[PDB]
Amino acid sequence: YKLICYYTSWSQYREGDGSCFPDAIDPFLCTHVIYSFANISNNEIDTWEWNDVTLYDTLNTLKNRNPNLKTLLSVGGWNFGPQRFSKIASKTQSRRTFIKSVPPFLRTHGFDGLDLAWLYPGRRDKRHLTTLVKEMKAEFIREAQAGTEQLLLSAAVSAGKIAIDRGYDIAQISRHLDFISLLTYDFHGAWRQTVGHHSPLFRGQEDASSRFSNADYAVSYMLRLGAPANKLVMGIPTFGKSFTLASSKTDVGAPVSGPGIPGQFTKEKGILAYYEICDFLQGATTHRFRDQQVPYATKGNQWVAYDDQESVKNKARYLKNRQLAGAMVWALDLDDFRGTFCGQNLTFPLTSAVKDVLARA
Ligand SMILES: *[C@@H]1O[C@H](CO)[C@@H](O[C@@H]2O[C@H](CO)[C@@H](O)[C@H](O)[C@H]2NC(C)=O)[C@H](O)[C@H]1NC(C)=O
Repeated sequence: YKLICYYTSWSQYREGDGSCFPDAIDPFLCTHVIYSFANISNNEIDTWEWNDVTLYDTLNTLKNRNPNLKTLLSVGGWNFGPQRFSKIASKTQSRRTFIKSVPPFLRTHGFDGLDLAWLYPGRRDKRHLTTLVKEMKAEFIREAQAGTEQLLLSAAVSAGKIAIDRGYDIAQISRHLDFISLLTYDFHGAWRQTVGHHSPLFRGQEDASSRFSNADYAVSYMLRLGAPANKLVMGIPTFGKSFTLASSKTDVGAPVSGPGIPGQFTKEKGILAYYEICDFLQGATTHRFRDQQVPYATKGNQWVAYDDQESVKNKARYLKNRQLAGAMVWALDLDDFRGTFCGQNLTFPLTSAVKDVLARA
């Protein structure tokens, strides 16, 4: 089984214990670690943070302790305008230029592959995405002729039905990608008057309008579109989404007035790292959606939808029963990486729980 873990560049700037550098990553924890967000300048892949070359080096040294560890660099991300990806891919000259610049860059900094994070191709981009994936892979095959181990190619793909039908030709890109990470944790998100969980595993006999917004549906749909199971990777979040209640109501459908207040360390409205949630729980009321199989918590006028060891182990048993290639975890830096916030002096509790299940069978 594969355990793909993302590390984000900007996590280095969080204060105090929130600060996270690649050197805090357990070499034997994941099978693949993806460094988050390289940019594109002059139509060529390029660094993002002023100290990326130093962190690339710090990350790739983990391979000295664990020889089998693979690393990849992800291009794009949320702060990268989709429009920008759209312009690169649309013109063969710009696309070829970007493609030809990747292997050398990757080889220089010691990466084993490229992860594409075009966060949301539109109806007009579908055809160019296919082209980009095909040509990129073809270039990686040619490059391997030089006697060095072929570069890996992966992509982070939306798990939203409408999004999938709009910009992805799954049957086509699946045959060129080594693996596909399903972003099965964005099924709700401060943008509609109510409270709801963003990463439910199951539909939940309760509501019906959105029978599509759960991991189970996303997975079945991909398999139906032609994506081989042995190439699918289910995303498991290590963070939570917070809301500010509009009333004293906490149950399903409770009104919302906006995202929850920022965490002491992540300082981003609507989000909380697992380690900030562990602190949040003291004095909070905990609950669990039976049907969706995920928990949530409330305190004062704050409502949090998150994942704990049990929900995460559950999602992992599930991907196993469906024979998928493995799991993807978004943000090692959002997990209790120091292991000093969540009681048990265990480092990376959420990620470890996933790893344990994957190792049982
Ligand atoms: C990534 O590279 C792009 C393009 O080289 C950067 O964007 C430019 O930033 C300058 C100064 O902020 C602007 O004058 C240009 O108009 C921008 N170009 C585009 C297409 O947006 C960007 O600064 C780089 N990213 C980072 C974080 O370094």
